[PDB]
Amino acid sequence: VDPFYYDYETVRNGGLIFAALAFIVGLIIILSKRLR
Amino acid sequence: KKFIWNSEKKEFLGRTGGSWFKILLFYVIFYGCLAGIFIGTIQVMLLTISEFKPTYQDRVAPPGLTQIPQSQKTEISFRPNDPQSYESYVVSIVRFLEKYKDLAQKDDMIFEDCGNVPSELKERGEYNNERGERKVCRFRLEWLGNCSGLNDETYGYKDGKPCVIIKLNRVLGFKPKPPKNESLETYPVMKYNPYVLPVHCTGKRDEDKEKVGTMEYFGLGGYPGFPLQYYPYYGKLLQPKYLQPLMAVQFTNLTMDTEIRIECKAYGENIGYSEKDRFQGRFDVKIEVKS
Amino acid sequence: ERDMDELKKEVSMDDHKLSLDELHRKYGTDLSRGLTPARAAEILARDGPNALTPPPTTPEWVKFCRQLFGGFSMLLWIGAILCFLAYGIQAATEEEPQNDNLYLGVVLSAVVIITGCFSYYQEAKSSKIMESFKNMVPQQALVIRNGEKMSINAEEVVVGDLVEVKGGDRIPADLRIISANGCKVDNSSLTGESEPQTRSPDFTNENPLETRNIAFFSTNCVEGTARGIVVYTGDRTVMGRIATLASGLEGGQTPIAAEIEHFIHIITGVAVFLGVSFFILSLILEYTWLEAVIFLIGIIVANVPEGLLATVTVCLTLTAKRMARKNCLVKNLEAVETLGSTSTICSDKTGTLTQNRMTVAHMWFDNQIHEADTTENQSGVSFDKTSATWLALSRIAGLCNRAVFQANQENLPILKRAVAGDASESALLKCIELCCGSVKEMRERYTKIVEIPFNSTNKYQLSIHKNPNTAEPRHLLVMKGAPERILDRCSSILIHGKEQPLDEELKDAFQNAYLELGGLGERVLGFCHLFLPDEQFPEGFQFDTDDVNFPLDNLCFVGLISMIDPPRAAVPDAVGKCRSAGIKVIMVTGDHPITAKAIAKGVGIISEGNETVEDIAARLNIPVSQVNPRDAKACVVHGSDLKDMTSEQLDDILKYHTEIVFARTSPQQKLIIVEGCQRQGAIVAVTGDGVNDSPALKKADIGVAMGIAGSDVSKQAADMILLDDNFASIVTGVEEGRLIFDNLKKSIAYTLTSNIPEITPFLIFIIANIPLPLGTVTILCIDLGTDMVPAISLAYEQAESDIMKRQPRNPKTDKLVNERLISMAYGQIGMIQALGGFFTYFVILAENGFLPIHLLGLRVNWDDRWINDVEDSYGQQWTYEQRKIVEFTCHTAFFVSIVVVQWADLVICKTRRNSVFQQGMKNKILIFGLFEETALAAFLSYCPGMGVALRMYPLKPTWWFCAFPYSLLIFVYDEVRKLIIRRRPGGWVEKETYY
Ligand SMILES: *[C@@H]1O[C@H](CO)[C@@H](O[C@@H]2O[C@H](CO)[C@@H](O[C@@H]3O[C@H](CO[C@H]4O[C@H](CO[C@H]5O[C@H](CO)[C@@H](O)[C@H](O)[C@@H]5O)[C@@H](O)[C@H](O)[C@@H]4O)[C@@H](O)[C@H](O[C@H]4O[C@H](CO)[C@@H](O)[C@H](O)[C@@H]4O)[C@@H]3O)[C@H](O)[C@H]2NC(C)=O)[C@H](O)[C@H]1NC(C)=O
Ligand SMILES: *[C@@H]1O[C@H](CO)[C@@H](O[C@@H]2O[C@H](CO)[C@@H](O[C@@H]3O[C@H](CO[C@H]4O[C@H](CO)[C@@H](O)[C@H](O)[C@@H]4O)[C@@H](O)[C@H](O[C@H]4O[C@H](CO)[C@@H](O)[C@H](O)[C@@H]4O)[C@@H]3O)[C@H](O)[C@H]2NC(C)=O)[C@H](O)[C@H]1NC(C)=O
Ligand SMILES: CCCCCCCCCCCCCCCCCC(=O)OC[C@H](COP(=O)([O-])OCC[N+](C)(C)C)OC(=O)CCCCCCCCCCCCCCCCC
Ligand SMILES: CCCCCCCCCCCCCCCCCC(=O)OC[C@H](COP(=O)([O-])OCC[N+](C)(C)C)OC(=O)CCCCCCCCCCCCCCCCC
Ligand SMILES: CCCCCCCCCCCCCCCCCC(=O)OC[C@H](COP(=O)([O-])OCC[N+](C)(C)C)OC(=O)CCCCCCCCCCCCCCCCC
Ligand SMILES: CC(C)CCC[C@@H](C)[C@H]1CC[C@H]2[C@@H]3CC=C4C[C@@H](O)CC[C@]4(C)[C@H]3CC[C@]12C
Ligand SMILES: CC(C)CCC[C@@H](C)[C@H]1CC[C@H]2[C@@H]3CC=C4C[C@@H](O)CC[C@]4(C)[C@H]3CC[C@]12C
Ligand SMILES: CC(C)CCC[C@@H](C)[C@H]1CC[C@H]2[C@@H]3CC=C4C[C@@H](O)CC[C@]4(C)[C@H]3CC[C@]12C
Ligand SMILES: [Mn+2]
Ligand code: NA
Ligand code: NA
Ligand code: NA
Ligand code: NA
Repeated sequence: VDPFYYDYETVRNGGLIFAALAFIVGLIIILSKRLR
Repeated sequence: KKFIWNSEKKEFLGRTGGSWFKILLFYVIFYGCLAGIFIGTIQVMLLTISEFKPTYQDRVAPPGLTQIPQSQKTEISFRPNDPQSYESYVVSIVRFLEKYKDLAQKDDMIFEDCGNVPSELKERGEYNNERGERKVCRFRLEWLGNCSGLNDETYGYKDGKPCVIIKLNRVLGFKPKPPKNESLETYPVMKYNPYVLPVHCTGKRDEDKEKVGTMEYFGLGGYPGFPLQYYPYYGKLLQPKYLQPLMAVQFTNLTMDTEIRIECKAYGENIGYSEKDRFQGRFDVKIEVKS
Repeated sequence: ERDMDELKKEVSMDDHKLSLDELHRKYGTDLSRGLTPARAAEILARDGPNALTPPPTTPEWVKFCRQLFGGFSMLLWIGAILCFLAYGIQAATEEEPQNDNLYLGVVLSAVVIITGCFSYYQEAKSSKIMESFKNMVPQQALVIRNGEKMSINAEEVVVGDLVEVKGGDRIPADLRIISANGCKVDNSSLTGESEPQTRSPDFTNENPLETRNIAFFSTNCVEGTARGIVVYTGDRTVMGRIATLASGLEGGQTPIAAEIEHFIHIITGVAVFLGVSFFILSLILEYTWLEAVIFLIGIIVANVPEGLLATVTVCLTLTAKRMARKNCLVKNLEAVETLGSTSTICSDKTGTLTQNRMTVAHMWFDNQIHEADTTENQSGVSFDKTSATWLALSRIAGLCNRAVFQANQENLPILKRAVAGDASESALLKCIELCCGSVKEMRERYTKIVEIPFNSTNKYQLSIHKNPNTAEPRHLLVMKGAPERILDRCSSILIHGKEQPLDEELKDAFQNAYLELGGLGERVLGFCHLFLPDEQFPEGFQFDTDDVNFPLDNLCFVGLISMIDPPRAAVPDAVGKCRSAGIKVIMVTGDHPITAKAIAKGVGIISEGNETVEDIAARLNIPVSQVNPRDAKACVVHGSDLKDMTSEQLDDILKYHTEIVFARTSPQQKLIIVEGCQRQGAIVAVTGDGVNDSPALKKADIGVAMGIAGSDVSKQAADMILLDDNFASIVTGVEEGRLIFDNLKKSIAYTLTSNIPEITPFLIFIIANIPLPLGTVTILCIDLGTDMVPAISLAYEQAESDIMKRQPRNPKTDKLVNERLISMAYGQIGMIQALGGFFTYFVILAENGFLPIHLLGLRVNWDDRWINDVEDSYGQQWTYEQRKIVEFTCHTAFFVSIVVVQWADLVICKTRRNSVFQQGMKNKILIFGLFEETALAAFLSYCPGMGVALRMYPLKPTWWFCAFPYSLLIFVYDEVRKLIIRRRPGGWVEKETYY
C-alpha cells in the first residue's frame, strides 16, 4: 500500500548472494588443484 | 631546444606536421564517434522515462518540512530595533510569497477556486495529455494571520514578533494522510480536521521550550497545517503554475537577547522522520531577537 | 686500493713446513684414503659449514613496517590521522555531532593496511624465489673419504679433508698440496697477476703466499691436477675474510630499473601536480578544509601506480623461475632482460649443438674406405681383422690412446659401460675393445717409455713404446692428431703391410677420403707411426720430451679413423626459431672445416640454396680466389685465417655474411669473434665450457656456461648456466626473456587506463557545475579493487604466438612506456571507461528525477546543506540528505561501471598483437582477479552499513547493465585494431597505436 517504497532488502540479498558466489568461485579457481 | 623545435623534418614538440595532422584527424573522428555513441545511449535511456512521471520516487519519501525564510545554519537572528539586520529574511519571504500574490492567481484556465475550508483530495485525473493542462487550487495570501505582506510588509520583525512560514515538499502523486484520532495519544493538542495535515512547533530541550513563549499558528481555515484539497501534485509538466499549501507560525513573546532552538513537526501516516535528515518531515530553526 | 698486499701478506701463519707425517698427526687424516664420513660430519657440526657468514638479514617483521608505513603509505596514514584529529575537534565542539570523519579515517587506515599487506605478500614471494636459485646447483668439491672419491657441496668440506682439484676447478678452501702432476693455479684474485703459478708438494718459500704447496681459497686451478689437505675452512682462510669484507657489488642500472624509475618519477610528478591543483580548486569551490586535503591524497594515490614495483618484481622473478625450469639458470637478474634482447648466438659444435657421444664409424687404410662396428653379433668389422695395415692402425689407436675403463666394468657390454678419458679416446677405446681384443693387455705389452699428451701448442698426441716383437726395432713411435698435420709429417704410407713413399696420388686420395668422411658430418683423426732404427736408438736410450730427442718428421702414415657425433634433438628447430626471430646463429668450433660445414648444413645453420665461395667455385669449376666474395651469403672461416686477419676484414666477414661458421678456431680466438659481433651493434650470447673461454664469456653480453661439462671457471665467468648443455635451451631462454617485456608493457598499459575516469568527474564537476559523479571514497575503491590484483595477474600471462616470429629489440628504440602507450591508455581506453561512468551517472539521476540537462549549474545548490527546496525536472522538492543519497548512489554506480569496463580493459591487455581468441583465457589468476573485483564491488555496494560508513548505497539491477555497451565497445575496438595491425604490418594503425 506504499507506492513510494522499493524492496531494497530483496536486491540487497540478491547482490550479496552473488558476491558470495563470485568470491567462492574465485577461491576455487585460484586454489584449484585440477584447473590447470 | 632540440625537443622544442627541430627544423630538419619540421618537428614541433616531438613530431612532424603530417604526424600532427594525422593524430588530430584520428582523435577528431574518434572523439566525435565516441561522443555520438554517448549521446545515442543517452537518448535510448531517455526513451524509457516519461515526461510527467519519474521512474523512481522512494528517495523523496517521505517529504521534508521546509521553512521560509531559508536560513544559513537555520538561524534567524536580527536586531528588532535595527530595520537592516533583518532585511535578508524579509527579502527571502517577499520573494517566495510573490508567487502567491492576489494578482498572480487571475486567470481561471489555470487557477480554480477551491473550498475556504480544508476538503478531500481534489484528484484532477491521470498523468497524461488526454486532459491537457490542469487546474490550480488558489491560495489566498490572507490565510496567513499576521504575516501576509498585506498590512505589515515587515511580517512582524519590526516589533520583535517574527513569522516563519512553513511549507511541505512537493511530491508527484503524493496524498498526505492525517493521523486518525483513534491513534491520537502521542502528539500534543492540535485542531483535528481529517482533511488537514497537522504541524506543531515546540522547543527541543527543557530550556528552549520554557524560553520560547507563545506560538501562534496561522493557516487555511485556522487549522495548524496543510489542507488536503491541494494534493496530489501532477508534476511541473501538467501543473506549471501549481501553488502549494502554506502555513505560518508567529513566535510572539520570545525571550529577547537569547537564542532558542524550535522544532516544528508535521504528523501523519505518510510522514516519517530520520535521525540523519534533520528536515525529513520536521525542521529546526534557532531564533534570537537580540535587540 | 687500501686493502691488499702489505695488509694481507702479514695476516698469515701456515703449516707448509710440516712433513707428511707431521701433517698426518696434526690433522689426523689418512693421507691415502681421507677421513671417514663420521669424522666429516663431526667436524662439520663442530667447526661449521665451509661458507662465509653473510651480512645480517632484515627481520621477518620489519618489511611489514617498511611497507605499511612507507612512501605512499605515509600519505594515507597522514590522511587518516587528519580525519581522526577532526573527529576529536567534532567530539569537543557542539554536542550531538556526526562520525563521518571517524569512518573516513577508518577507511583510509584500512586502505593502508590492505595495500601494505598485498605488497608484502608479493615481496615475500620474491624472497621465496630469490633463495630458491642461490642453491639450485651449488658449487661442488671433490673430496676423498673412505677411499672413495665423492663430490659434495662445497659447504660440507671440513678441515683435514683431502680434496682433489683438476683443470678448471675452484679451490674449495685453503689446501696443503700433498700430491700433484703439473698443477698450475691462478692466484689472480689473490696477488693480482693472472700468470699460472705451479703447485708442487715440495716446500719452496717461507712465506705462505710465495710457497708452491698451498692452494688458496677462491682461486682456480688452470691446468693439471693436485691433491691437498684442508687447512682453513669458511672464514678462517686467507682470502676468505678479505673477499667478504671487500667484495661489495655495485648498484647496476638495469634497463628495467632505468625505465621503471624514470616512468615512476614522471607519473608521480604529474599525479602530485593534479593533487595540488585539485586541492586549490576544491578550496576555491567551498570544499571543506579537510575533504580538500583528503581529495588531494586520494588523487595522488589513485593516479600513481603503487604496484608497479610489485609488478616488476613478480615479472622478473616469475620469468627467472620459468627459465630455471627450462634449463636456463640466470646468475644475475640483468641477464633475465639481456636474454630477451639477444641477436647473435656464438655456439660451439661439440658439447652444445651435439651430445658429444662419439662412436667410431669409418676407417681409411689401404686407400679404401671401410665401414665397421658390427651390431654386436660377434662379427667385429666389415673387413678382415687380420689385415696388416689394420693391425698397425688399431695398435697405435690403442697405444697412443690415453683413456681407460674404470673399475669393475670388464663384465658387461662395451657400448653400455663407463670410461675415463676424452670422448674421442673413449670411442677409439670402445671400437678396438669391441672388435680387436683387450686394450689394457696391448698397452701392457708395448710398455710406454715417454709420451706427449694433447697440448694446445703441440696440437697432437704422441707416445714412444718398447717393441717386444722379433722383426721389431727396439723403439716404436706412434702419434695421432689432425689428419692434415699427420699427413704433412709423414714420408711413407703403409699399404697392405709394406710401406711406400707418400706420393702425390696417395695424398690426393687422402684428401678425397677426408672430404668423403667429413661430408657425412664425422670427426676424422690422423694416425701414424715409425719404427725407430736401433743404430740411432739403442736399448737404454732416454728420449728427451723437452728437446725432441727423437724425430717427429719422416713418419709413416697408417690410416684415418672417423667417429660419428649426432647433433642434439631440438637443435634444428632451435636454429629455425632463431632464423624466424631475427637472431643470427654462428658456430664456433675447433673442428675441421669440412665436418663443421656438414654439421652446420645438417642442423640448419647453413640453409639450402646458400653456398660458400668454395661451393660456387666447385660448381662452375673456377678458382676459389676468382669467385666474388659477395656472391656467398654463408662462409666457413678457418682459424689460421682468423689469426692473419685484421679488424676490418673481420667486420667485413661478419657484416656481409648471414651464415658464418668458424672452424679450427681456438677457444682464445672466441673473444675476437665476440668483439667483432658486438662491434656490429649486436647482443651476443656465447657458449663456453673451458677455462680459456672465460674472457669471451665475460666480454659477451650473455655468457652461457655448460652446466654439466663446464668447468667452475666457465660457470663463475658466465651470466647464465645451461643445465642440459642444449643449444635449444638458449633459444627457449631468449623467448622467456622476450616475454617479460610484453607482460610488463601490458600491465603498465592496464594500470594507467583508470586515471582518466578517476579525474574526469571532478573536472566536469568544475566545468559543468553538476553534482560530483565520483567521490574520494569511490576513487580509492576503484584503485584498490581494479588496479591491484588485475594488474598483477598480467605478469602471469603466457607467451603470444608471434613471440619468436618477430625481430629483437634495442634499448635506444624500444622503451617500456612510450607516447603510444599514453595515447592508448589516456586517450582511447581511459576516455571510454570514463564515458561509461558518466553515462550510468546520468541514467541514475534522470531515473530518480533529475534529467541530465537540469543538472547544469545545479551543483551550487546541490552541495548547499541549508537549501532543502531543490527542484528536479518533475518539479519535486528534495532535501539535502535526500539528494545526497542519490549522489552517493551515483558514486557507487560509477565505481561499478568502472569495474565493468575494467573487465574489457584487462581482457584486451592480454594480447597486444594477436586476438584474444588465439590466446584464450588460459590465465587462471586473471579470471580470479575478475571474479574477486566483481565480488568486492557487489559487497561494497550491498553489505549493510556501507551507506553509513563508506557512503556507498545499494545499486538497482538495471544499473549494473548500464556500462555493458562501453565494455563491449572497448573489446571490439581493440580486437579490430589488433586485426588491422595483423593484416597490415608497419601500417599507420601499428605505427600510432602499437604500444
Ligand atoms: C496579530 O493578530 C491578532 C489577531 O490574531 C491581532 O489581535 C489583537 O490582539 C490584541 C491583544 O489581545 C487585542 O486587544 C487589545 O487591542 C487594543 C486596541 O484595540 C482596542 O480598540 C478596538 C476598537 O478600535 C480598534 O479597531 C478598529 C477596527 O475595528 C480600528 O479602526 C481602530 O483604530 C482600533 O485599532 C477594540 O475592538 C479592542 O477590543 C480594543 O478595545 C490594545 O490597545 C490593547 O492593549 C491593552 O492590552 C495590552 C495587553 O495585550 C496591554 O499591554 C495594554 O496596556 C492595554 O491594556 C489590546 O492589545 C486586539 O483587539 C486584537 N485586534 C486588533 C485589531 O488589534 C493583533 O493586533 C495582530 N498584531 C498586531 C501587531 O496588530
Ligand atoms: C511575555 O514576555 C515577557 C518578557 O518580555 C515575560 O514577562 C516579563 O516582561 C518584561 C518586559 O519585557 C521583562 O523585562 C523587565 O523585567 C524587569 C525586572 O524587574 C522585575 O523582574 C524581576 C525578575 O526578572 C523581579 O525579581 C523584580 O523584583 C522586578 O519585579 C522590570 O523592571 C521591567 O519593568 C519594565 O517594563 C514594564 C513592562 O515591560 C513596564 O511597565 C515598567 O514600567 C518597567 O519599565 C520589565 O518587567 C521581564 O523580565 C519578563 N519576565 C520574565 C521573562 O520572567 C512574560 O513571562 C511573557 N509571557 C509569558 C506567558 O511567559
Ligand atoms: C583545463 C584542465 C586540463 C587538464 C588536463 C589534464 C591532463 C592530465 C594527464 C595526466 C597524465 C600525464 C602522464 C604523462 C606520463 C609520461 C610517461 C613517460 O615518461 O612517457 C614517455 C612518453 C614519450 O615516449 P618516447 O620518448 O619513448 O617517444 C618519443 C616519440 N617522439 C620522439 C616522436 C616524441 O611521454 C609522452 O609521450 C608524454 C606525453 C605528455 C602528454 C601531455 C598532454 C597534455 C594534454 C592536456 C589536454 C588538456 C585538454 C583540455 C580540454 C578542455 C576542453 C574544454
Ligand atoms: C550490450 C550487449 C553486450 C553483450 C556483451 C556480451 C556479448 C557476447 C555473449 C557472451 C560474451 C561474454 C561471456 C564470454 C565467455 C567466454 C568463455 C571462454 O572461455 O571463451 C573462450 C575464448 C577462447 O576460446 P579457446 O581458447 O577455447 O579457443 C581457441 C582456439 N584456437 C586456439 C584454435 C584459436 O575466448 C573468449 O571468448 C574470451 C572471452 C572473455 C570474456 C571475459 C568477460 C569478463 C570475465 C569475467 C567477469 C566476471 C563474470 C562474473 C560472472 C558471475 C556469474 C554468476
Ligand atoms: C544474425 C547474426 C547474429 C549474431 C549474434 C551474435 C552471435 C555471437 C557473436 C560472437 C561470438 C563468437 C565469436 C567467435 C570468435 C572467433 C573464435 C576463434 O577461435 O577464431 C579463431 C581464429 C584464430 O585461429 P588461428 O589460426 O589464429 O589460431 C591457430 C591455432 N592453431 C595453431 C592450433 C592452428 O580467430 C581469429 O583470428 C579472431 C579474429 C577476431 C576478430 C573479432 C572482430 C570483432 C570483435 C568481437 C567479436 C564479437 C564479440 C561479440 C559481440 C556481441 C554483440 C551482441
Ligand atoms: C562474462 C561477462 C560478460 C558477464 C559478467 C556477468 C554479469 C552478467 C554479472 C556480473 C555482476 C552481476 C550482478 C551482481 C549483483 C546483482 C544484484 C541482484 O539482485 C540482481 C542481479 C545483479 C545486477 C547481477 C546481475 C548479473 C551481473 C551483472
Ligand atoms: C582528462 C582531460 C582533461 C584531458 C584529455 C585530453 C586528451 C585529448 C589528451 C589525453 C592524452 C593526450 C595524448 C598524450 C600523448 C600524445 C603524444 C603526442 O606526441 C601527440 C599527442 C598525444 C596523442 C596526446 C593528445 C591529447 C590527448 C589524447
Ligand atoms: C554501443 C551501443 C550502440 C550498443 C547498442 C545497444 C544500446 C542501445 C543498449 C545496450 C545496453 C542498453 C542499456 C542496458 C541497461 C539500461 C538500464 C535502463 O533502466 C535504462 C536503459 C539502459 C541504459 C539501456 C539503454 C540501451 C542500451 C545502452
Ligand atoms: Mn671446450
Ligand atoms: Na594507482
Ligand atoms: Na659477461
Ligand atoms: Na585499467
Ligand atoms: Na588509477
